[PDB]
Order: sequence, then structure tokens, then C-alpha cells
Amino acid sequence: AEIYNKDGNKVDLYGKAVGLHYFSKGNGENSYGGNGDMTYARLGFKGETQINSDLTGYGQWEYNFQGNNSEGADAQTGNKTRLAFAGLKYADVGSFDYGRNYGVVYDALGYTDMLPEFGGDTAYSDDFFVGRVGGVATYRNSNFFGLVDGLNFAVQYLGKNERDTARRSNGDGVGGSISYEYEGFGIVGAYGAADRTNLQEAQPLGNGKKAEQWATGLKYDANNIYLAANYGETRNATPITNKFTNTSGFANKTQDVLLVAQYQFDFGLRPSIAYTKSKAKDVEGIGDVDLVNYFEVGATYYFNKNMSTYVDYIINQIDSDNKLGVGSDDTVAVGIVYQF
Amino acid sequence: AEIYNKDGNKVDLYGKAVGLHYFSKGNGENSYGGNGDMTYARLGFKGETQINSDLTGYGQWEYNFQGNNSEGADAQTGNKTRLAFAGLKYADVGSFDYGRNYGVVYDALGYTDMLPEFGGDTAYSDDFFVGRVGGVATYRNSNFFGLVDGLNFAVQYLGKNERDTARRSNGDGVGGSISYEYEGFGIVGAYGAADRTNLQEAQPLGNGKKAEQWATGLKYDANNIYLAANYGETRNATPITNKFTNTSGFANKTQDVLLVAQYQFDFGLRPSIAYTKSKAKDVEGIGDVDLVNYFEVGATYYFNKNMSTYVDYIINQIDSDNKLGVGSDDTVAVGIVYQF
Amino acid sequence: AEIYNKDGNKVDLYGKAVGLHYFSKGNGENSYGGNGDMTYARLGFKGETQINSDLTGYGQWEYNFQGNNSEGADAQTGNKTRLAFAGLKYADVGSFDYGRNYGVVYDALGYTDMLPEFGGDTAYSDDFFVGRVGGVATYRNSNFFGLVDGLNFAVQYLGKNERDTARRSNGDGVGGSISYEYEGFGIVGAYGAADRTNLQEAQPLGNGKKAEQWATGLKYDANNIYLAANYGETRNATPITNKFTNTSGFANKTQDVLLVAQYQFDFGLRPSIAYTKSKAKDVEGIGDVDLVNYFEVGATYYFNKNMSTYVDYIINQIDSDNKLGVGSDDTVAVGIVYQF
Amino acid sequence: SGGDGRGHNTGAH
Amino acid sequence: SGGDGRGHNTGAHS
Amino acid sequence: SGGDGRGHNTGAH
Ligand SMILES: CCCCCCCCO[C@@H]1O[C@H](CO)[C@@H](O)[C@H](O)[C@H]1O
Ligand SMILES: CCCCCCCCO[C@@H]1O[C@H](CO)[C@@H](O)[C@H](O)[C@H]1O
Ligand SMILES: CCCCCCCCO[C@@H]1O[C@H](CO)[C@@H](O)[C@H](O)[C@H]1O
Repeated sequence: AEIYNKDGNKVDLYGKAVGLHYFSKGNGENSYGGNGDMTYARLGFKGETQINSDLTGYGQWEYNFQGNNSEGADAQTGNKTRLAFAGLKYADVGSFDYGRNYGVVYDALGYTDMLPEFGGDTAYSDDFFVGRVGGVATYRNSNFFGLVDGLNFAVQYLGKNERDTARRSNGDGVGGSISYEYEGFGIVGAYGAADRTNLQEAQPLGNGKKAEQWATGLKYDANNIYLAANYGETRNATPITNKFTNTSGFANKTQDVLLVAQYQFDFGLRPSIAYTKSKAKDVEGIGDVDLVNYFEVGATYYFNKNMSTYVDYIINQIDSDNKLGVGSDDTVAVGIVYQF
Repeated sequence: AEIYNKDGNKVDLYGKAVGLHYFSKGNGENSYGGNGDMTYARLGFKGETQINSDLTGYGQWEYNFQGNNSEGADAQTGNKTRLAFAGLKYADVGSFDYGRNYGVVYDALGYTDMLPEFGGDTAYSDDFFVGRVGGVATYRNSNFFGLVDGLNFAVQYLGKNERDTARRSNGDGVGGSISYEYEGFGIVGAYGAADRTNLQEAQPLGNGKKAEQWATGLKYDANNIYLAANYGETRNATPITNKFTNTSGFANKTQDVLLVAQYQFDFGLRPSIAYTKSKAKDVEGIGDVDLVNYFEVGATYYFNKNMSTYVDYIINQIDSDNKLGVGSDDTVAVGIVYQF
Repeated sequence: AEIYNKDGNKVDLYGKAVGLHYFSKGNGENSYGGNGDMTYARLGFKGETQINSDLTGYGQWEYNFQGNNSEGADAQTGNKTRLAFAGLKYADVGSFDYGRNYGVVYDALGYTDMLPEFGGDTAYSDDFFVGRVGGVATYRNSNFFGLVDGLNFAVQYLGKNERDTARRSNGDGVGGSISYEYEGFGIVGAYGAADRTNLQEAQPLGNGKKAEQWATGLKYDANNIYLAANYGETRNATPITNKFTNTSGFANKTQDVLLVAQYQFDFGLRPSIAYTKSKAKDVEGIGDVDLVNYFEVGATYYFNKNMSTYVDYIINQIDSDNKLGVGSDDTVAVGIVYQF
Repeated sequence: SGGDGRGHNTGAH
Repeated sequence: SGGDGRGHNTGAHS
Repeated sequence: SGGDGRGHNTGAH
């Protein structure tokens, strides 16, 4: 919600409060999403300033407060900063921003990250170029300097972050993306490579000195219809945990497929169908394993731009004898959302 | 403070900064409130949207940042999220909201939670239906479909929360409240029962498979006078800690009594007097014990709606030889408040 | 950014998002600032209410969210509340504020705390009166009751805070400051003394039952030029860390010198040069050592009041064979800042 | 924990 | 982590 | 911790 606009500086202070509950059989330890309260809240600001007729500066911050924690010693469990960056923009030359932001490979994956609650299982946080990461310098160009309508591209540099965990660490890397949109149709491709930390290499699962992720997307968005398909392949980038021997690391190779179909009714109701399968290969000790595999049936009723309610059913196809211990039970999300 | 109001959606961004100091003799380890700096700050937003002539959506979020912590490794000690919910409303049919919100028994206990700093000792946080809790679905109706002026009722469903602590856990439960108000007079009753988690049962203090809480209140609020009285009984719900054996759990039974008297001067000064006594029964190894016991003498000066200053003296009646080690010293709070 | 102003109560909600990177040779463990991502964001509010013709109330809160942390277990690393206080003001009689606020000695040190990223190395946080501290009651008077133009003074009482760490703890103390400004020239002096906790004395470094800090500053600020000089001395107050024996504490005595020169061009670019050397004496086991020592070459380009970019190079003079293991490598900060 | 009980009533006001 | 892909785009909105 | 010394002031708001 725009709360300030004076002397060419506008500030959008936005937030939302999501009352959310997960339903799964038993305690949910063997389920896809879990069971219990999942209420959360978001706060952040989006700023944009007109430096002159052509130059434009902007900055953004976004935070996630959890509501399913007590006021005691576990109050901060799950709280985090989602985004925090700043950048500049020149007319048709492009826009350059640095900070914690999304990786370029997300440019493709977003096509299928439209579900009411779940979806986009490949857009892992702090996972190279597929999700929100820290310290990424990103240059983006729209319409190729104003020469082609619908043609956009981006190039990104990922700085090294040697953290205490191999999951949340990364080395230096570069990536890019290309996208074309014409009359509601869209085609996208994105690729990224980066080094791996010593801590990451020392882990039992995964092999190699470089990690690489790439994905491609095709969508149709028009006439109240939304269709999207994503295919991506990753090497030494997807995090995995073997629960039987309690070992962690990365999959040497994964094949990821995402499908989404959605319709938008005039009065608000939005039916949703989706398919998602991520399959790993060359996993040390197992070979091939299924990481994600399900169909989705969900509906979202938009009362208006500020309030919504959704129901999301995940029909889990994972085998009960998964060789990595992946959950095999279904999960039902029920949410009521206020947002501004 | 209302910062946005367009298209039938208003957003109130509210906060406060409370510079606060507690005074007690010695280190304050044997006191009611403690000793030292207690400054803190609050932030939150309350959103309300007019979906149509009758339907109304709303959401709320509130956070507590502490100011008495250093910028070092203890910076987050005491920070927490107080509220986080969203709901809908139909003309007189009622309102349904889910998330972290107040328990129904607070409807009664709130009558006596009017002191400047202390008071309302029975509305424990994360304690079933008497205080702020997580994941409560609440249906509330006013005026019984618009037929009786002053008659309101509420029914609430409390979801399971198995947390890392026995104090902050709870099972499934249900509760309700009814209230009638006529010509400044108000009567309220509220009751709640719920299951107990295995972790809660495994604790040395307390016995049973269900926890029970109920309270009733009577108030007069008019002519600058506010009188309120609360009586309530709890079963396996009040948290207790034996400091001599360093054990925790819940009181098998408690009798709680709250009394409050207040006057409001035209120019701002509001004197306040209160009494509070909570006594436990069936305590393993001790029998009957005093949990809370004090008189209160305090004054709050409202400079205006945004600024206030108060002094609160708690004359503690707890016995110095209390068999649970409950503090017996007095405590005086001094506060200066800005709020918006 | 002022977001509310009705009935004489205005609320300024201000923030900034700083994309920041530090550059140092190698891993940066032996450097002044470090190496890697340093992105961060700030949020806060400043409130002011007109109680009557003379009385004025105010309050403030500020928080620092880090952007260089992952969404995993270290999401809260470095987050803290910088300020949190409330106070009142009477026309020419003075202003009193309590809470977590700046120590009085910062009044002097602020003269030389003008660099884009670094600087003000003596204004340690939670270190008696030289930086942001908790529970400080501060009375300040401007223009000596309106009789002398440019003459200001302040007196501050710091309450004891027995924290879990010796670094972030402090006892009771008193301090003050005096300042005079005429035609862009400014002279300032400030002094403060305080007790030390038992835990503080038990540390191997530092000896005594009193902590003492005083500083003096001289500046000229006009005609696009800003020159400033600071000299200060501390006794049993400056934190010190011996990395070779893994011991920490305080220097029995320190002599601090700060110098700043800056120019402001009409089109925005602001060159900056500075010098800073703090040297401790009477350190048990080492004697005399240099804690801080460097020259600075830096520039800040102000696109406007809301957007800026800066580059800060620290030429570190610390010896590579420093007897306490203090960093000796250079550091270059590069930042892009949006703010409102 | 004082002053929080004011208002509330029942229902979303 | 669903619904975030709704309006992600290359470039800076204005 | 740079840029914080600007403003502040020894007295008044
Ligand atoms: C409205 C807030 C008033 C601010 C109180 C400033 C006085 C600080 O209070 C101090 O507390 C210390 C123990 O905690 C003791 O040294 C003394 O009781 C007192 O000097
Ligand atoms: C959009 C939010 C809908 C609110 C859901 C209200 C139903 C509460 O859900 C309850 O939670 C318990 C686990 O905590 C389960 O054991 C119960 O089966 C379930 O009924
Ligand atoms: C104003 C912010 C500029 C963004 C800096 C983008 C360059 C990223 O910086 C990178 O950091 C790595 C370790 O941190 C180094 O190993 C690389 O040499 C360096 O290119």
C-alpha cells in the first residue's frame, strides 16, 4: 500500500497476515507438509525515486514473522529476512541491484510457482540461482534496449558465502536468463554455474568442484486461463538428506518437471491443477531416487484485492519405501489471508 | 495511526516506545517484577477491508522488541510476536478468525487487567484459553443476530501445539464465553477445557488428562469510574515452578480472585487501586500454596492520547517463607510512554 | 518519511536498504572490516506530539535487520534494536528522555563519526557513555534557557546492567557534556564515570573499580567544508581482545585521536579523508599497543536525499606483528543505499 | 502485563 | 513457498 | 558504524 509520495519519492509499505493450518495424518513427520498451526505474517517496504527523467533508484526489504511460535525461548524459530537489496535503473540501458534477492534461474521457475500454498519445490532458499540468495549482483534488461518488444535478459554474479552449514553455503558464480513474451505466450531459459565450498565438498553426498543449475519455462496467461510448464536439470545443487544413515549433501543430478493449469472465474473462484516431479540420479549408495512427486488440487476464492481464502490438497505420489525417507502421506492446507 | 484508506481498505500502523524501570531491593531475584531496565517497544498493524455492504475482512499483527538488551549475543532475548490472525464478518451473523489470538477466558479476565504495568496475572501466555495462544479458530457473535442489545457470545477451538517446552504446549480443546452489558454494568462468564500433551503429563507437578479454565467478571464503567471483579478456577492449567527443588509443571487446582477500582480525572490523572490473590490446591508435596498475593497503589497521567506517565507500587503480601519460593518483596515500576 | 500528521501528532517512519560488500585480501580474518557480503536494512519510527503550547512529547525506535544471513539457523545473526526511548520537552527548560539511547560522550565523538561506512572506532556500543547503551536517563538543555545562542549542555545517569557478558555489562555512573557553536565553528567536551561489575573486574585485562571516559571535539561546518578533530582518553573502559591467549577485557588506559576532512560538491560527489589512531597503555602482559590506526580515502555520490552510493578505502597502518593480533590488512567497502 | 484487557468485548469491532 | 512467482519479471517495475 | 554522528545534537529533540 502506497503510504508516501512527495518530491518524487514513493514508499509502498506492504504486509499480510496469513492464518494457516496444515492437516496430515499422525504427527505429520512422514508427510509432505506437516500438521498443525502454520500462521505467519509478512512486513516490508518498496521504495522508488525519480532521480531525473531517465535515472530511477529503488530499494526493497521484506521480512517473515512466524505466528506459530510461543512467546518463550522458541519465539524466533522460523523468522527470517526474505529480501533486502538496492539498485539503480537507466532508461533502456537496464537495471542493476545488489543485496539478498532471487537467483536468475528463478526467472524460469516462477512460471510454475503459482499454487495457493505449495509448489515451486525446486526454488530452494539459499540454493545458488533457483531461489532467494544473499549478495547477488544482478543486471536486468527489458525489451533489449527498446529494440524488441517482449525480449528480456539478465546476468547475475553470486558472491561466495561460507556459512556454518553446507546447505546454506555457496561459492562464486555467474548466471543468466532469457525470456520472450508475445500475446500472452512466454518462453524462458536460464542457466547458472558456481564453485562449491570446501565444507560443501567434504560432505558425504555429492561430487564435483562446480555446481550448475538450469531450467526452461513455457506459459500461457490470458483469457482467464493460466498454463505453465517447467523443465530443469541440476547437478550438485539440490539439497538432500538420507534419514536412514543421517547423512546430508547434494544430488549429483536431478531432473525436475513442473506443470500448472489454472482458471480465473469472474467472481473470484480460481481452480488449480498441478503436477510436480523432481527425480535424482547418481545419488551415492542409492542411484536414482524421487525427491518430489505429487498432483495438486486447490481453489482460491479472492473476496477482493485485500482478502482471500484457499484450500490446497497435495496428492503425494512418493513411495512409502522411499530410499531417502521422503514423506509419502498427503497434506491439506487451509488458509485465510489478509494483505495490503 | 491510520496511514492508508482507499477502496474501502484502511490500514492502521500502530506502535509505542515505553521507557520503563523496575525498582526492587537487592538484585531483585526475590521480587515480584525484578530490578533494572525494562524499556521495550511495540509495532503492529490492524487492517480492515469492506468486501461489500455486509461482508468485512480484517487482519492484525503485533510484535514486541525489547530495549533492555545489548547489541551483542543477547540482542533477541525477549523479542516475540504477540498477535497474528485474520477473519471475516457478516452483519450480526458473527465473525470467524484464525491465528494467534486471545483465548475466550480472557473475555472475563480482561475485566481486571487495567493496571498501568502489572495485573491480570491469570491471563498467562500460551496457557490454553486464558491468554495469548497460537492457532485458535474463534467464532464470535454480537447482539445475538442483532436482537438483544448488550448480549454477546463466543465459541473457540484450540488446535494442538506440541512445542519444545511443557509450559508452552497444549492439546486440542474447546471453550466459550457469554457477556451481557446494560447501562455501564457488565457481567461475563467463560469456560474452557482441553487435552494435555504427553510432555505435559510427564512433568512432576500436575496430574490428569484434561486441563480446565473458567472465569467470571462483573464491571461498572461510567462516570469516570471503573470497578471490576473476577473470580475463576483452573484445573491443571496454571504453570508452577518449585524453586527449592527446581521442578516445573501445573497446579492441580487454583482459586483466582481479582479486584480493580479506578477513577478518571478530567485533566488526565487516573488513580488506580487493585487486589489480586491466586492460591493453588493439591500441590504435590506442599498442599496449599500462595501463587500471587498483593495490593496495588498506582497513578497514570494521560498527557493526551499519545503520551502518558505512570507509577505503579506493588505491595507484595506473599509470605517470606513460601514453600514454593515465590517472591515476597515489593516492586515499584516507573514508566514514560509515547504511543501512536 | 512522515506518514501521519493529525491533531498535532506526527509520525516519521524511516528506513533504508543498503547493499554492501567488503573487500579484503584472503579470507579477511586478519583485516580491519572483513570480506564478503555485508548487506543490511534499517527500520524505525520517530514520533512527536504537541501536548500543549510549551510541553512536547517524543519517542523513537530503530531496528537493524541483516541481509547477509541465510534463512536457516543463522537468520537472526546480527539483528538488534539500536535505539528505544521516550521523553518530554519543556519550552527552554530542557528535555528529558529515558531508555536505550546514546551516551553523552558520543556528543564529542560524533564530530569525527562522519565517514561513509567506517569511522568513529571509539564509539563502542554498550560501553558506558561512548556508544549506544541501555537504560540511560538523559536531561539536555539547549541555548542555556534561551540566554546564550549556541550553548548546550547535557547530564546523564546510567543505571547498572548485570548482563551475561562482561563486554555488554556496566554499573552505575554519571556523565555530562558541554557544547558551543558560533558561525559554523564548534567546540565540545564530555566526561563520564561509572562503577564496574564484579564480573568486569574478574577479567584478566583491566584493573580498577571505576570506568572513566572523556573526549573533546572541534569542528568547522560551513561553505561545503567539514573539518573535525577529536581527542579522548579512557580508563578501564575500552574493550580489548588478545587473540593469541584468547582473553578479553578492557584497557587500563587509552589515548584516542580522530581527524576528519570532507568537501561537498554541488552535483553530489563528496570526497572524504580521515585519520584515526587509538592506542592503549598499561595493558597487563603487553604494555602499550595500538588498537586502531589507519588513513581513509573515500567518496560518496548523493544522487539525492533518498539515493546514494559510496566507496570507502581503509589504508590500515596496524603492524603485522601486533602483540594483540589486531587486524593489519586493508579493507574497501562498496555500498549502494536507498533510504526514506 | 497491564492495560491489555481494555476493550476486546466480543466480535470484530 | 507457493504463489511468489505471480509477478516476477526481468527489469524494474514503474 | 559510519555516518551516525551527523545530526544527533547535544540538546533538543
Ligand atoms: C520513567 C523511567 C525513569 C528512569 C529511571 C532512571 C534512574 C535509574 O535507576 C537506577 O536503577 C539502578 C538499579 O537498577 C540503581 O542504580 C538505582 O535504583 C537507580 O539509580
Ligand atoms: C484457515 C484456518 C482454518 C482453521 C482450522 C480449524 C480446525 C483446527 O484443526 C484442528 O487442529 C488439530 C491439530 O492442531 C487437529 O488434531 C484437529 O484434527 C483439527 O480439527
Ligand atoms: C555495491 C555492491 C557491489 C556488488 C559486488 C559484486 C561482486 C561480488 O564480489 C565477489 O565477492 C567474492 C567473495 O566475497 C570474491 O571472491 C570475488 O572476487 C568478488 O567478485
